[PDB]
Amino acid sequence: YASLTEIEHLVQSVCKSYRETCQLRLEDLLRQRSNIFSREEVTGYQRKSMWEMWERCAHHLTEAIQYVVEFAKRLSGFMELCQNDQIVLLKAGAMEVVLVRMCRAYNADNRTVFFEGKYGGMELFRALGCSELISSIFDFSHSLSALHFSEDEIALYTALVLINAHRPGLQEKRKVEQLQYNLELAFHHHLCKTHRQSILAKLPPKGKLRSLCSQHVERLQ
Amino acid sequence: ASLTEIEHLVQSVCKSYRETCQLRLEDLLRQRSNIFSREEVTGYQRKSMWEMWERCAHHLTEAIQYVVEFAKRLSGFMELCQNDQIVLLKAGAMEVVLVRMCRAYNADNRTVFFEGKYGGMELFRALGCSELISSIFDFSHSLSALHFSEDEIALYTALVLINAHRPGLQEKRKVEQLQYNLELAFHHHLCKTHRQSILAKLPPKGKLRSLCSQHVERLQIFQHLHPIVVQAA
Amino acid sequence: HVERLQIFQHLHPIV
Ligand SMILES: CC(C)CCC[C@H](CCCC(C)(C)O)[C@H]1CC[C@H]2[C@@H]3CC=C4C[C@@H](O)CC[C@]4(C)[C@H]3CC[C@]12C
Ligand SMILES: CC(C)CCC[C@H](CCCC(C)(C)O)[C@H]1CC[C@H]2[C@@H]3CC=C4C[C@@H](O)CC[C@]4(C)[C@H]3CC[C@]12C
Repeated sequence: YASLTEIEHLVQSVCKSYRETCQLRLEDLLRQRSNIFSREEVTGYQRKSMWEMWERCAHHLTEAIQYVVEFAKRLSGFMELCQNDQIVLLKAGAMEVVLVRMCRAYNADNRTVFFEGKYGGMELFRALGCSELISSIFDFSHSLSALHFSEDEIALYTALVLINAHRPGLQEKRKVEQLQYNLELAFHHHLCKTHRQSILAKLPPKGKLRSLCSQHVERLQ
Repeated sequence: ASLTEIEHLVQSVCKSYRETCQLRLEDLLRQRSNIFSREEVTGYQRKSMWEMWERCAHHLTEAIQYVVEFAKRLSGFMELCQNDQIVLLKAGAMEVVLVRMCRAYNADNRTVFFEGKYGGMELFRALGCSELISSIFDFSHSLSALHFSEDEIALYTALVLINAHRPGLQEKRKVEQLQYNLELAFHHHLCKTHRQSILAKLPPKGKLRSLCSQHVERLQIFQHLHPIVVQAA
Repeated sequence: HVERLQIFQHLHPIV
C-alpha cells in the first residue's frame, strides 16, 4: 500500500463490506432487547428434542457462516487469493468470526442472546445437553460486550480473524501476509483516529477464539 | 464384482436420488394443469432482467444444493479427497441440473415448472437470451421423449458427476473405480428393466457440456454485476 | 473447521 491514504480506503472498504453483510442490523438488535421469551416460550424450547434443537441451531449457524463468507469475498484482496487459500482461511476462521459477531446479539444486562426473533438466556438450549459449551460462549460474549465494540471495530477485527497467514495449508502464504499486515495497520490506524487504542490490550488473547471454536467443531452432523 | 453388490449399488444410488430429487415427480405431474395465465406471463415479462436474474439465480442455487446433496450420498463420493470432490461437482453439477430439468418439463405444451406453475419459454423474455432458453427447452423436450424413469435419471446423473476424465483430479484411479462401478450398475439396471434401448438415445457427453458452457458465460457476467445469497437445507 | 465442501458451497453457490 505504501501510503496512509490507501490504508484509509481499506478501512472504509472493510467497514462497508461488514455493513452490507452484518446480517442483523445493530439498531434492530438494540430495539429488540425488550423482546424476551416468556417462561412458557423457554419451556417450549427445552421440551424440544436435542435433534430438533440441533437442526434449528445448524440452520441458524449455516446462515451465519454464509454472511461471513460473503464478508470475506468483499474484503479488498481476498478474492485475489487462489481458491485453495480462500477455502483454507474460511474453514479455519469463519466459526471464530461467527463467535465474535455473536456479541452484538448479546445483552449483558440480562445475559440473553437474540435467538429466533427474541432474547433468551442459556437455559433456552438445555435440550442440546451442552451446558459447558453454551456457558463458555455466553461468558466470552459477555467479555466482548464490555469493550463496547463499535461496528467498524468488529469489522476490522473479524477481517484479521480471517486473514491470518498462520493457517496451515496455505499455498501462497506471502500473499496472505501482505493482506494481513495491511489490515493490521488499518486496524491500528483506525483505532488511533477514534482514540480507541485501549481496546488492543483488551481483545481476546491468542488462541482463545481457536480454543473455544475447536471445542465446538466436534459434533456429528 | 458380484451382481449382488452391483444391485445393491443400484438400490443405493436410486435411494440417494429419491431423497434429493427436490421436486417429487408425483407433484410435478399433478401440477401440470396449473399453468401461468397470459397476464401472469406478462407480469414475468415486465420484470427487469435483474429481477429475473435474481429469481433464476436463487432457484438454480437451490437446485445445485440438492445436486451436491445427491453427490454426498453416492456410495464412495465422500471417500474421495476434498479437491476431487470439488473438481467433480464444479465440472458436473450444472450438467445434472439440466438433466433433472426434464422431470419438470411438460412436452405436451412445452412448459416448465417454474415458481409454482407451468409456463413456456416466453416467461423468460426479460432475460434477453431466447436462444439459450430455446436450447434447454429443446434439450428437455428430447429427454422427455425418452420417458426417463426416476431411477434412470438417478443412475445417469451419477455418471454425469462421477467422471474420471475431469481435468484437475488428484486421484483419477479412485474416480475411475467409482465411474466403472456406476457404469456396471447403470447397464445392469437397464437390462433388469428392459430399457437397454435408451443407451443409444442419450445425449453424448459433449452436448450437456456444450449446452452448459453456453450458459456459464452469461451466468458469471450476471453474478459479478450483482450477486445473491440463498439459504441451505 | 467447516468442511472444505460446505465452505466451497458458501463461496460459489452457482459455480
Ligand atoms: C462457536 C459457536 C459460534 C458455535 C455455535 C453455538 C450455537 C449452538 C451450538 C450447538 C452445538 C451442537 C454446536 O453445541 C449457535 C446456534 C445458533 C447461533 C446463532 C445464530 C445467529 C446468529 C446471528 C449472527 O449475526 C451472530 C451470531 C448468532 C447470534 C449465532 C451465535 C451462535 C449460535 C447461538
Ligand atoms: C440447467 C442450466 C444449464 C440452465 C439454467 C436455465 C434457467 C436460467 C437461465 C438464465 C441464463 C441467464 C443463464 O440464461 C434456470 C433458472 C431456474 C432453473 C430451474 C429451477 C429449479 C428446477 C428444479 C430442478 O429439480 C430441476 C431443474 C429446474 C426446473 C431448473 C431448470 C433451469 C432453470 C429454469
